[PDB]
Amino acid sequence: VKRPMRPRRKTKT
Amino acid sequence: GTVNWSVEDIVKGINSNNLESQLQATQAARKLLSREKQPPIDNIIRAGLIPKFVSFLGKTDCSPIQFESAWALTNIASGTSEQTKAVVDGGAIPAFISLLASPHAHISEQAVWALGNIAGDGSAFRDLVIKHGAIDPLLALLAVPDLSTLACGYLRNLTWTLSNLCRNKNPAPPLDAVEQILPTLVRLLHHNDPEVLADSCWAISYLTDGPNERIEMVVKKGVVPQLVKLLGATELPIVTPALRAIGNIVTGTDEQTQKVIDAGALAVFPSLLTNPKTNIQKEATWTMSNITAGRQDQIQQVVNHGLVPFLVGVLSKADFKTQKEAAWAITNYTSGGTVEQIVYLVHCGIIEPLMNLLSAKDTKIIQVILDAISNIFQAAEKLGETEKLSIMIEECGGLDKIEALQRHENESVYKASLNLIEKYFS
Repeated sequence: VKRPMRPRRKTKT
Repeated sequence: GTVNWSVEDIVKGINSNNLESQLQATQAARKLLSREKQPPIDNIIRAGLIPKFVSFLGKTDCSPIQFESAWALTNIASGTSEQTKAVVDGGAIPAFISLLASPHAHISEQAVWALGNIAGDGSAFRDLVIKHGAIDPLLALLAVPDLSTLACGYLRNLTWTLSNLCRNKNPAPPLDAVEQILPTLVRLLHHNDPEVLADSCWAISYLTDGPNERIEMVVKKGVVPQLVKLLGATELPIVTPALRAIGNIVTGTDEQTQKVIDAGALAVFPSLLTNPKTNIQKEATWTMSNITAGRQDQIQQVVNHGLVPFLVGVLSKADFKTQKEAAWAITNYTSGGTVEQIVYLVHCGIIEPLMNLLSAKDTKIIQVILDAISNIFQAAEKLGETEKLSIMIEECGGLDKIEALQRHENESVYKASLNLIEKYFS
């Protein structure tokens, strides 16, 4: 069988 | 002018009944919140200014105060989950969606950025931005014949925000929202900008991290060839999400895996399995382990491309986490391969580095290796050459390890180790 196993926020300056 | 104001002065100006005094104070608040060293986000929130900023978003006759407040709210929403929540609780979401259709491009771009920070908090806010109806106006900003006529930074923010709408699990984004976004997302995946490409691959990366129904939705749009092209890119920020999406796709059905093979993906793996970045090497090995778990004609395609020696090499020397993924690739290879394919694995030199890793201080890799040895011996029986293989394991010092693994804590390790020395005595 198979085995199942990029910034969320940006500030402007 | 508006540099280095106190919070008390900012409050005094915003609470005045003068729109231009309020504009001056909001700019001073934006400059405080855009400093590198500890922006006083919590202080601004406690002063009660978020509701005032939200109302300023709607003053169409004074676009400078729309922009300054959107910038200030963008940076508050970039902090902790409690700080993003304060922005949402103030009513910001519908106000930012209205600003998306502003005739001023710098204000519309700022609304895209703010909605990206809100949706990036997690599944709940992501779905709440979608329910407020953000997708239609977002995609309308990209409905041009050629994306190159848009400003570079405007296009990068739109791709990033969209990727945050594809992100996070438990739950995944709504199916209808994904189907509505994908055509634009695929167009962005063919654009020439490096940052647009990286964030588009991350979006495809997110959409393929789930059940086979999600994988098929992506594969149906025919993005697999373009993913393979980006898989061989020079830029590291593009290769990393490209490989993640390929590895996600090969967790699905054998037919979906075969589309990756047909696009020529295996030709890129000589480099990926020797990449100087530890993370690229591990993810490539993990992907190989899911490919050797497929059909025999797929294992054969792994053989034809010459990747078995590269698995021998990674097993010989790599970071220990990459080595374990290679041990999995071998056991999947041996359990589903033919006899001719299992002996070819021995002719390449798998036995010595496989034995040398039995000295590892990990129980799971021990079990995986031993089960692989069993499958290899079973194929030696079918040919009647078990004597040769047992001699081979002894000469390199593998028997000393197998027999030492008898006196092991884990019961399963002991039983398999004993069963091996009883059947073949090496």
